[PDB]
Amino acid sequence: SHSLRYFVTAVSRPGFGEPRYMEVGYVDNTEFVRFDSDAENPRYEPRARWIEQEGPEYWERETRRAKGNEQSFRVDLRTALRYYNQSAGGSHTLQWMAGCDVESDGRLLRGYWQFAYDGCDYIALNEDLKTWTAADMAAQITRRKWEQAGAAERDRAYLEGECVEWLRRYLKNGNATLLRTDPPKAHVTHHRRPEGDVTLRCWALGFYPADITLTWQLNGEELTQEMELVETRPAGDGTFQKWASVVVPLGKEQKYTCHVEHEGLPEPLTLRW
Amino acid sequence: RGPGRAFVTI
Amino acid sequence: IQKTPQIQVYSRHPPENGKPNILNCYVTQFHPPHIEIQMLKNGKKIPKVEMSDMSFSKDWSFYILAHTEFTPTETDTYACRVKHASMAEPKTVYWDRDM
Ligand SMILES: [Mg+2]
Repeated sequence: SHSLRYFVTAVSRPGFGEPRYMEVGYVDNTEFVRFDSDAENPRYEPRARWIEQEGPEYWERETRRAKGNEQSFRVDLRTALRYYNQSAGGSHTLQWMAGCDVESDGRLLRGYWQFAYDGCDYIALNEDLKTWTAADMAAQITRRKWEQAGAAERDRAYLEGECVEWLRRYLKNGNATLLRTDPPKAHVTHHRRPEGDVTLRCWALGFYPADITLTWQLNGEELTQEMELVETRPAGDGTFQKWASVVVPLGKEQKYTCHVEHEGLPEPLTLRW
Repeated sequence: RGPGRAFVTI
Repeated sequence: IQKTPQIQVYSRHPPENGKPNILNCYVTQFHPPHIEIQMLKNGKKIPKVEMSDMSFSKDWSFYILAHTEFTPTETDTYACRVKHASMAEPKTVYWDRDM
């Protein structure tokens, strides 16, 4: 399956004028468009080569949407101060994620339309694309308003319609990069510690998409609490990397296994030093 | 194409 | 402040001295979003540094990438320095090429 997702952030900065407003769009794990109100001449901008195909009308339309959006977030930030009885002197954040998970045959798997204030869940459109989950009493005020206004209906329409249709167009136009499956190249490194034991590090490199699991086992037991596991990270060439490590006794390396799961791996990898 | 708030505020 | 950044400094490809590469500083799991990232070579700020790949985990924490082109050598030292509200002082993290 694939996803089209927009990540939106409005952050207030009292004394330095208007809140900064940003949108960033992704197809799967590939950044393709961006808006930043702090740019010289704020406009929607291309972030992947394949979107540069779109004509001026696309960029103008998307810039307009961003600018209308920006205005609502300015209002929302002010309303939030009232809902939470907060001073007007401090910086606050409103986040906004909306998008669609879609099977390759065009079927919608899941639509998202959800918000967070100062880093915590605020309100989210449920899977039914009809009702809202409100995280606190402030969000319940919003819920009642959006229920009254029938807000979910037009949101649902976007998620089932435009979001799906444009995702399909993007996947077609950018297929040479977007439709890739690059399996992880994996290996284990061995590092003797001054303490007289060993760090084993299981590496996964050059994979796409980014979704992956990397786990260490001993005697069939996953070493969840023991391992150090870094966030999956972009290599900056359209692929990703990740590693997981455990500390083990010298001479017992061979008992430990690293397990790698990825869509590019019909059978997961098991690696043993 | 991205999502619109449509001036429906919190 | 709420969530402290987690900083990784690493190259696109396994580094080979004299072969062109990309040095990445990937900073994740932080809030609030305001943050300052500089990449340093031998303690001096590198002038050509781009930012990209901003996203949320949801639980909503921020992720961001700084990167620059470089050719590894035996003698150069690279680091990434990050200032964030959650930290009293900027944190400088060195590139470790032998992991
Ligand atoms: Mg929270």
